[PDB]
Amino acid sequence: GPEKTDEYLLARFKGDGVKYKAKLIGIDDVPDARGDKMSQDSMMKLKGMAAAGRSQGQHKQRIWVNISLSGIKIIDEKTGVIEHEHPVNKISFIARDVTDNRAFGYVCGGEGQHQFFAIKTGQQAEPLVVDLKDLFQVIYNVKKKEEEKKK
Amino acid sequence: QNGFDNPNYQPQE
Ligand SMILES: [Mg+2]
Ligand code: NI
Ligand code: NI
Ligand code: NI
Repeated sequence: GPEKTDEYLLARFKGDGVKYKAKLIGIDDVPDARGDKMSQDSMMKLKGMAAAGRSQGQHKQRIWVNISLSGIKIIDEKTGVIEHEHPVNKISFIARDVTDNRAFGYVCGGEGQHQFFAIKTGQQAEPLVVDLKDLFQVIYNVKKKEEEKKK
Repeated sequence: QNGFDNPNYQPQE
């Protein structure tokens, strides 16, 4: 299909952007802004915790993951309340889960406050992961083109 | 297969 352009991505993510059905596996404090191994260790811990909770009749919270030029919003599906919101410049790393095509996570937070948000997607995680890659790329592209033209 | 950095990330608040 047609290759992406900056303008296509700007229109896709402006305003309310796009949203995906998911469940929140958990949130974990982590030591660094980025890293595959750090993220997977966090994913495994949070999945272990969710499995223990499941054995006690707990369920993961049903959410929308909203992706836009404003960053990522975690929205409670039942009530529609925004439970978590991180702007683009406070999201540091996107992690895939090699064990699970329906999970991914992201590291976010300012310095000394890095946290891993682990997400179980309703469908495959890859389209969401790619949307995040594209979101960050178009914002970076637009910034760089502005900088090159002013110099 | 791996993850990726956000080049727009700014740690300081
Ligand atoms: Mg803490
Ligand atoms: Ni094509
Ligand atoms: Ni139940
Ligand atoms: Ni840090």
